Formats: sequence, C-alpha cells, structure tokens
Amino acid sequence: NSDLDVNTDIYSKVLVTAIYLALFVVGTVGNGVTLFTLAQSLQSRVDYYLGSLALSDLLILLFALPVDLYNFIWVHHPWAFGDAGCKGYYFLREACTYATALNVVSLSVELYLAICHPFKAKTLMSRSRTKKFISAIWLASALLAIPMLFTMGLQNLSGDGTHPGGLVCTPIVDTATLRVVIQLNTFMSFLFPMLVASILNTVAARRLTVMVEPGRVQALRRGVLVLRAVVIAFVVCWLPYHVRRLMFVYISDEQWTTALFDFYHYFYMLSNALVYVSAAINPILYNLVSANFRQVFLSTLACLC
Amino acid sequence: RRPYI
Repeated sequence: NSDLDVNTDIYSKVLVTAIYLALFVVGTVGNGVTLFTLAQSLQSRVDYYLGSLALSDLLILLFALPVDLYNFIWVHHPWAFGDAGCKGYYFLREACTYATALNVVSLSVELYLAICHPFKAKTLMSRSRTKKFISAIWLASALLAIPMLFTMGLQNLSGDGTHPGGLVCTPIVDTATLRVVIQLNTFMSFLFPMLVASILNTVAARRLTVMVEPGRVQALRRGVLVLRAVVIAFVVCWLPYHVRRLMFVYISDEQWTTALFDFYHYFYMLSNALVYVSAAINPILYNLVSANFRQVFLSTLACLC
Repeated sequence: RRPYI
C-alpha cells in the first residue's frame, strides 16, 4: 500500500514546476501572438506550415503541461482524471509529435523546391491545396496516434487492485506490443523524419553554396538557417524522451530497482522539460533571426497590452 | 519494481 509513491526531491519538484511555468508562459505567449501575427506570393504557404507548428506547440503547452505537472510530477497517484483524460492525453501528445515532424519534413521539401526550382515553386501547391495538405498532416497524425487510445489505460496496481489509491494511468497492453508501438513512434515520429529533414538541409545548404535579384538569397539563407536551428533543436530535445520510453520497456523487472526507479523519474523530469523547451523554442527562433517578425510581434503585443 | 509512468 502507498508503495506506488515516487521518491523525488521537493527541491527538484519546485524546480521543474517553476521551469514548466516559465516554458508555459513563454511558449503560450510566443506561439499565440505568432498565430495572431500570421493573419502573399510564397511566404503564405510557409506561414500555413508555421501555423500548424505553432498550433501543435500551443496544444502541447496549453493542454499537456498542467496534466504533467499535477499528476506526473506532483501527485503520482491516484489518477484523478478519467480514462478519456489519459488516452486523450497520450493521443494528443503523439498526434502533436507526428504533426510537428511532418510539418518539418514538408518544410524542408518546400524549401529545397523553392531554392532549386523556382519555376515549379509557384505551381506545386496553391494555398487551398496547401491547407488541404495541412489538414492531411493533421488527420494522418491522428491515424498514427490511434494506438495510444488502445495502448494506454487505467490499472489499479495497489497489489490487490481494490484500493482506490492504486488507480494508475498506465499502458494496459503487454510488454511485447508495448515495445512494438514505442518502436513505431520512435521510428516514425523521430528517427526517419528528422533523418530526411537533415538530409534535405544538407542538400539545401550545399546547393545554396552552389547557387551563390541578388538580395533574395539573403532572405532564403535566413530561412535555411532557421530551419537548421529548428531541426537540431528538435532532435536534441526529443532524443532522451524516446530513449526514456525505450528505457521504460527494455529493462527487465529483476533489473528494475529503486535506484533505477528514481533515476527513471528524474530522467522523466529532465526529458519532459526538454520536450516543453522544444515546444517553446520555436517563436524565439523566429523572432531572433527574422527581425521583422520581431517588430510586428512587438507591434501586436503593443496592440493587446 | 517497474515504473508505471
């Protein structure tokens, strides 16, 4: 009884709490004012993509954060929400990850096509078809996020399973299928797409150096660098997250001691913190490099006040 | 003792 509790420093709890607060405010204000700011020849399309990205960021920040703070870090048990809360939460997370990844890859594609083939850069995707492609990204992401509605659930692990304080939002499915779905998310929402995006970034950079209306290159290069920053930040932030989930299953029960338990939890704090950092980092990467986005940002926040 | 989160 009550063994389901987690040994975590109160100092660390308050730490990640404050951190999550900062990331929450910064990310929410950033992506929000970004979305209001978004409201053109080509940049309209990349504005739609950035719209999708900042939207996903807003989803994770607004919705996933307070759930994470309350139960995952502070409460531990019992799960206070409903099953729809759990399944919906994980589904939301995964869908957001897939959406983000697809947005990034598609952005790399459209950038490469923009710089290398300007003749086909106007005909390839009209804004209508672009929005259709965005909705396509959303729905596909949902389809890929579907397993979480089946994988995750609730189990009473109070030993007898009768004690109310033992209710836990946990994966109901077996260890094997768990390994399977974790692999699915790791490959499709991280490894493969970021690999493709990195490749397209390398090629874009090389052919950019090859290509070198002279002023236009100054803007497109800016685009490239921004993309690079986004990609590297993504991979570097999501890497321990996926490893943690791999760690979660690739370690046997006999190997699972209290040390690896608490360590897994501090690593959870760390990795998730890095995730929310990756969420809030986008508008900062936009403002810093673009300057114009920053001036109109300041203009709009001056409009609100 | 396997974690549940």
